[PDB]
Parts: sequence; structure tokens; C-alpha cells
Amino acid sequence: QEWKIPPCISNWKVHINENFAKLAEAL
Amino acid sequence: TRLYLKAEQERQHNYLKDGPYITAEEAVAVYTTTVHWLESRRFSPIPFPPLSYKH
Amino acid sequence: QLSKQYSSRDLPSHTKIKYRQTTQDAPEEVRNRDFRRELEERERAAAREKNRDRWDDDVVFKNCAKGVDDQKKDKRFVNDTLRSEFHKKFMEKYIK
Amino acid sequence: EVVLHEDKKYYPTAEEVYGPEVETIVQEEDTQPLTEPIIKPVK
Amino acid sequence: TMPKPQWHPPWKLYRVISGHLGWVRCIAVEPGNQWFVTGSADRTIKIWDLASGKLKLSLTGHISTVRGVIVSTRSPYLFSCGEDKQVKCWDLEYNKVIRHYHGHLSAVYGLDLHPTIDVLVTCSRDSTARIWDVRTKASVHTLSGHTNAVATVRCQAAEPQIITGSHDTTIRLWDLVAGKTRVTLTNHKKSVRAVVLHPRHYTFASGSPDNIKQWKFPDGSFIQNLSGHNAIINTLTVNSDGVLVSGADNGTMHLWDWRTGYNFQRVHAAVQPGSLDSESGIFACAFDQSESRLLTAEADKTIKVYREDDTAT
Repeated sequence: QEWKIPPCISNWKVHINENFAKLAEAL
Repeated sequence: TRLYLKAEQERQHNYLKDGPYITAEEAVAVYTTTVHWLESRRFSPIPFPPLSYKH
Repeated sequence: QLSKQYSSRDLPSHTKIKYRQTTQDAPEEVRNRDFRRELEERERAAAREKNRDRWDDDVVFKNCAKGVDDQKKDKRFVNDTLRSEFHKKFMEKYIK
Repeated sequence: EVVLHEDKKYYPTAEEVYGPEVETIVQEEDTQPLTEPIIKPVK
Repeated sequence: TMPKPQWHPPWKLYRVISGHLGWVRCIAVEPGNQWFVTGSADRTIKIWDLASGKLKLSLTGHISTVRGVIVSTRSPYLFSCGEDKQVKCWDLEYNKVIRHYHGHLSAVYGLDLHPTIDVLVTCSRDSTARIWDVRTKASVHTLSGHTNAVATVRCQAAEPQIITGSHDTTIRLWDLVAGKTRVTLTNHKKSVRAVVLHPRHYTFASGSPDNIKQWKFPDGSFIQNLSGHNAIINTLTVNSDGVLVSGADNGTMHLWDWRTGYNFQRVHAAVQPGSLDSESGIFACAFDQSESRLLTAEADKTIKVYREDDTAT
């Protein structure tokens, strides 16, 4: 079962920092 | 082209992850300085173009 | 069944075999040598060599360039093609 | 604290990963520029 | 075991040399411990000072990945072979190629020199191996036989002069003058990638992903089976001290007592500063002439030098 291989069917063939808050509120 | 766009996507992603590099107090220094300049220069702001504008 | 066809490449060239000579490093010398001693002493010598070798009253900003001593980014070798410092330099140079 | 993308380390120092006992040296370029012979002839 | 047999000192990593841009696939050492050479995907052959580890000389001329490198003992030559198809003879007197041996149909994986006769033996993906007359650049013999790519070939003076193995998992022993097989061993289940001949005993060893077998000479009676470390193993190499080293694609390296299969040490080595964890494992490795240094060629584009630890016990 382990060596079942997903078929390679072809398609051819995010986080953010909180420093932005401190900056923006500062300005 | 492909390399450049790769390192580009890198730099954008690192600018979001690592946050703004300008820090804060620096940015305030810039904004303030510019304010003083435009102050002593009597610069009036540029308004929005009106509907009736002869030019 | 061998063809009478030929080719330019095939023709004689370097028909003589350069045997190693005695000062080049014939096998005779090699058999006799104590490599380990030689290797150690050379190493030691190398090490020794290395050792021998070594107003404006108004501004926004106080000095940014305080402790900024380059950093060993060009001493690091990186086995990753897009994050090698060579690649960065290349990318920097040729795109605008 | 903040690091500009100008620097921003990825990967530890070369030396650190291997440990102190081994010597890690990066040879680039070379020496004994080519007109030199490896194996020098007899005279 | 015989009696908790042959105590050998551990090895430590001594030095790491960067400076290839591709995978280093091959290391050879010069007859006088002066300089050791490396073949790479970079397409260069580099020669390095054994002692200092500084780079002496970069050669260019292969079109594709250099896979195999030999420094002749009795003549001032390199031989190299590549994925290109081309086997070249460099005259180290001028650092240029003087001859080229033409005729394999695909990549040449491997090559070796007869120690006394002056004939060169090469392995290729095209399932043959060739015996080349160095002097005339001539296919003395073509060794048909295996059904897949021949991987590693070794050459010896005595009986079965040519020892070879392939990805079809079977070893053939080739009788040089006939260019025919004397012995077929079929005891590996997966591809044989490496073989090595023991300096004094008149025995030989072969490595596969599954395990490592020693053999009697001639005719390859079975002798032992070293089991332990399971990876696709690319390198087997042996000191006169009976130290057998196994490299592997997963980075691992193990040291063995030739006699007993006692695996005294396991070395798993850090990948290079950049790199990726997956680009680990040693393509090949060798021993200076003094048996005091072990050199490895790694996919992280480095050369590592190991030194036997002096405090040890």
C-alpha cells in the first residue's frame, strides 16, 4: 500500500508580520 | 527573466515576513522633515482636477 | 566481414607511449617511499605558512555604519543554486 | 530587531555545521596556474 | 567474530573543501601523494593539493558530467570518462588532451587501468564494457554480457582480470584475452554499484542496496555477507589495514573490518552550509597513498577529508 504512487496527472501536459501595525500606527 | 522573477518573489515574500525595513522612528523622521520643507516652501497642495477645467 | 571504410579521426597519432621517468615519479620511487611521513611534514609546513600569513548639526540619523563588518557571506559556500552568493551577484548584475 | 533582505542569513555558518575538529576550507580559483606541469619532466 | 576482532581507531572529519559548482562524482589520488583529482557535473576536472587542500588546477574539456577519473601510475596521464560518451586521455605534461577513445553508445559510467599491460577498461550504460588499447586507441575487445548498464569495473593482474558489475544485479568476471565471461554471480537482489579488490588477500567485495558480499578468487565463491547499512551504496574502498568503507546515497558512511564484517563506526555527516538536506551522500571516496586520509566526494559539492583519530582508545 505504501508504494502506491499518486498518479502524476499533469497540470501542464501566507503570513504577515505585526511590525506593519507598529509602523502604520506610528505614521 | 525567470531567475529575476524568482528572486523577486523571494524579496516580496521576505518583505512581508520580515516586515518593513524602515523601522519606525526613521520613517517619522522622513515624514517630519518633508513636512518642514514643504512648510517653508509655501507649497500649496495640488487639488483634484475639477469637471470644468479649461486645460 | 571488415569494411574498407576509414575516417579522419582514426588515423595514427601519438603512437609513442610516454613512460614516466624517475623524476616525474616512476613507480620504483613510489614503492620505496614512506608517504605518511612526507604527508605529515608537508602538512606541518602548510600549517606554519598559514600561521605566518596570519556641523551637520541637523540630520535624521546617528551613524548606521557602526559594527557592520561585511560578514562572511562570501566565505559560506552554499549548495543551493538560487541561494548561492554567486547567483545573487549574477542576478544583481544582469537584471536592471 | 530587524534584518534587511540585504543580509538575512539562511543556513548556519559553514564551520558551525561540521563542528570545530574538522577544517573546512573553500577552494575557489586555483593556484599553480596551468602552464605548470603536474608531473614535471626529466631534463 | 573471532575474538572481538582487530581494534581499529575511529575516524574524524578533518577538513572540508568547497569549490565545485556541481556534484563531485569522482576522486582519484596521484601515485606520490602529491595531488588528488576530482570529476564533476560542473564539467571540470580539478586537481587539489593533498596537503593544504588548495586547488591547483582546473581542466576543461568535457562536454558533460565527468564521471570517472584515473591517474596512471606508469605514465603521466589522466583518463577520464563522462556522461558525454567520451573517454579522454590527458597528458599531464601539457595539461591537454592527447587522445580520445571513441565508441561507446552511451554514457560511460566507469574506467580503470590494467596495472602492467597498458590497457584501459571502461563501463557504459549501453551494457558493454570495453578494453581499449591505450597506445592505439583501439577496441581490443567488447564485453557483451550484462542486460543493463554496467556500473563499476575493476581491473586486476592475476586471474579474472576484469571484475565488473551492473545495474542488472549480476557480476561477471571477464577473462581479458578471450573477452568472455568465466563467472557469473547472481547473489545481489538489487543493482551492484560498487566493487573493490583487497590489496593482499586475493579476495573481492561487492556492494548493493541490500547488502555487501565478499568473494573468493577466482570464481567468486561466496565467503561472507556484511549486513548492516542499507542505502543505495555507491562506494566501497579498502585500506591495507583491512578497513573497508561504504559510502551511500543517503549521506551515510560506515567503516568495516574487512575480516569480520564488524562495523566499528558509523559516520553521518552534515551537509554544506547552504544546500538542502536531501543533497547528501557521497558519490565516491578514496584513500591517499599513506592510508592516513580518507577523501569523500559529495553531492553537497564538497570534498571532505577524514583523518584517523590519534587519541582513540
